[PDB]
Amino acid sequence: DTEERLVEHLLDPSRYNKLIRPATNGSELVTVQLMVSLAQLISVHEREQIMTTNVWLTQEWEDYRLTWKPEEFDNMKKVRLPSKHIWLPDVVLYNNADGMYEVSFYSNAVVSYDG
Amino acid sequence: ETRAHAEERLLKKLFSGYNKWSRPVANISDVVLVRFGLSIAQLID
Repeated sequence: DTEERLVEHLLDPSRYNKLIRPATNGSELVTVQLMVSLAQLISVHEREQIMTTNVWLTQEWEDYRLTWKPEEFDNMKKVRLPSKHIWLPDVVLYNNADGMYEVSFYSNAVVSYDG
Repeated sequence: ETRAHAEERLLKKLFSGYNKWSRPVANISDVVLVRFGLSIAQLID
């Protein structure tokens, strides 16, 4: 129950926006920590100079307008959210062929009370 | 009094205050159970 009210409080289109990125104190840079994880190199079509890999890329960033008082909401720590609604710093290959650029799944994201 | 009319009223009342991403569970400590199965239609290649 309280999870639904939490989501409706955070995902308010009138209160929260998606197209603008967070920043405070005179447009401070938002650090985005990303690291890659190789699942399995599935093929190397050496004739076409194409390498096909399965990748898990993890991304961390601080965001302030998403915080909430954890005490009021039954002392919840982390909440799952969809990716299509909360802002996200785009990170994509450049030397990618095939036209495909973005990720495939658009997973849910974990959000703590700190932000 | 038609069946489809009552079914439409059900569908109207059911989606009144329902959210999608909210994981539907009574208490936070409680869990869900997902019964899971496969069926092989055809082995392509």
